[PDB]
Formats: sequence, structure tokens, C-alpha cells
Amino acid sequence: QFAKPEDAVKYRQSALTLMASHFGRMTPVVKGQAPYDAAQIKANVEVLKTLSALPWAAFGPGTEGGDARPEIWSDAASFKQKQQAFQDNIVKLSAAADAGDLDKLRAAFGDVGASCKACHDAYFKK
Amino acid sequence: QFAKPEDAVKYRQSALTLMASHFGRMTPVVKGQAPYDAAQIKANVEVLKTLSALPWAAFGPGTEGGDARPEIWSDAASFKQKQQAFQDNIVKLSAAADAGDLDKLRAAFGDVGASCKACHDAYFKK
Ligand code: HEC
Ligand code: HEC
Repeated sequence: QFAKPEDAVKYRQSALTLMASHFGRMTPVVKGQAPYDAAQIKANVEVLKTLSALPWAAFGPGTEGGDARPEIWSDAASFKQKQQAFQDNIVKLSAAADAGDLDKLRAAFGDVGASCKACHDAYFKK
Repeated sequence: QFAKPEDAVKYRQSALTLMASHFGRMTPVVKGQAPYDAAQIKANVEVLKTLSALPWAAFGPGTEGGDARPEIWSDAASFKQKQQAFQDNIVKLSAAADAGDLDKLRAAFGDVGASCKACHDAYFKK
């Protein structure tokens, strides 16, 4: 769906921005600094689930740019493992949210965050 | 979820960018320039439905900025009508996609586009 590499870069940056917001906005809830409304969090994690599937199709071959490291494309299998592992960490978070289980939510939230960082430490130009 | 108005601006711009892509990428299909795969389009319109609900919460009071016109906030009811009408045009598109009905899809796609433009002509700083 992208005319030029720049269009793929713009798309993935936007998708990732929307993930950071839907993930990060739960931080006060996980910490207990804001109240826990199970239905609110269930709905928000559903949005996050949708968003979390979107960036990866915008790293198609030849779409070097932005703050993406070139290693994304020299080993397609390893990058795919990292996004698939991240999306399975999101599945654990979805399950916790759907169950209304705050303890599971806290644990899953931490593991999701670790998975974001794991990808960045290999594939983001700091 | 926004620390400063700038964060709401960044969010809505990103959400709107992701809408433009999920909407616009269907243009060749509606025109017959690309093939029609009902299942593909159903799945894409579902993503668009999710995205199409997201921008409006990032125009909360005091979030002037970006290319948003101030009239968004001087008549909350009229802006709300426009986003709600746009989201109901998306419902027609969803129904067409879910039915696998290309003729309905073309008609709905046109009406969705008109609804985007209707909002821009009142509320976007050209
Ligand atoms: C690899 C499998 C990643 C996972 C998992 C996550 N992110 Fe990431 N992120 C990745 C790359 C390669 C890039 C650079 C994209 C580019 O072309 O510039 C990023 C970037 C971001 C950004 C900045 C977006 C922007 O405005 O330019 C943010 C805010 C971000 N990433 C957040 C984020 C979060 C919160 C994640 C887990 C919930 C996450 N990312 C996972 C690669 C990958
Ligand atoms: C009002 C109810 C709107 C409807 C319906 C749509 N859009 Fe719009 N759009 C609107 C505003 C007020 C703004 C400015 C936001 C800001 O703070 O700058 C926009 C902006 C866009 C953009 C640019 C985003 C960016 O990168 O900065 C795009 C690509 C865009 N809008 C696309 C778009 C499409 C395709 C729509 C229908 C499918 C649509 N918008 C509807 C207000 C409203």
C-alpha cells in the first residue's frame, strides 16, 4: 500500500506511536496509581491487540529508512521471531484483561514491555 | 492519556494517518484496477473500523494545535455530529465488506470519502 519507502516509514512510525499510547496509558493502572476498571482495560487491550499487528507489514523489503536498523532485513527470520514473540506477549495481556485479573495483567504488562525493549535493542537506531 | 496538548496532536495525527492508509489502499480495488478478494477487504475494513473510532478522543478540550481548526471546540455538538456521521458511513462500508458485495462496497466507499471531506471543509486548516 506504499508508493515509496517514505510512505512505509510514515505508516510504521504512526502505528508504533499509537501502540506506545495504548500500552503506556495503562502504566498508572498497573501501578495502582489509577483505578482498575476491568471493562475499560479489556476494551483498551483489544485496541492494542489490533494495533500491535500493524507495524510489521510496513517493514517490507527495500523500506530502509527512519530509525530502523538495517539488520531487520539481513535476517528476516530473526526479526519475524521478535515481532511474533511480542505479539504472543500481547496475547497473554489480552487473556489477563479478558479475565479481569489484575495480577495477571501486571505480570503480562511487564513482559510486554520487556519484549518491546528486546526488539529495540537489536533493531532500533538509538 | 496525554501529558500535553502536543501529545494529543501527535496521537490524532498518527491515527488519522493510519486511517488514510487503510481507507486509501482500497481505492484500486473499488476501481477494479486491483482484484477483489472479499476476505482481504473484510479484514481490512475491520482494521479501518477500529482506527476510525480513535482520533476523536484526542481532540479533548484545550488540545488546540496541529492543523485542527478552533471551530472544533466552539461548537462541540456540531463536531460530534460530523465524527458520528463519518463513523456511521464506516458502518455502511463494514456491512458491504462483510456481505462481500462489491457494488455496495463502491457506493459506501464514495460516501465515506465524502464524509472525510465534509469534516475537513469545516475543521481542517488548509
Ligand atoms: C520489533 C519486533 C519491535 C517491537 C516488538 C516494538 N518495536 Fe518499537 N520500533 C521498532 C522499530 C524498528 C522502530 C523504528 C521505526 C522507524 O522506521 O523509524 C520502532 C519505533 C518505535 C517508536 C517511535 C515511532 C515514531 O514516532 O517514529 C515508538 C513510540 C515505539 N517504537 C514504541 C514501541 C512500544 C511501546 C512497543 C511495545 C508495546 C514496541 N515499540 C515494540 C521495532 C519494534
Ligand atoms: C472530522 C470529524 C474528521 C473526519 C471525519 C476525518 N478527518 Fe481527517 N482530519 C481532521 C482534522 C481536524 C485533522 C487535523 C488534525 C491535527 O491536529 O492536525 C485531520 C487530519 C487528517 C490527516 C493528516 C494527519 C497528519 O499526518 O497530520 C489525514 C491523512 C486525514 N485527516 C485523513 C482523513 C481520512 C482519509 C478521512 C476519512 C477516511 C478523514 N481524515 C476523516 C478531521 C477529520
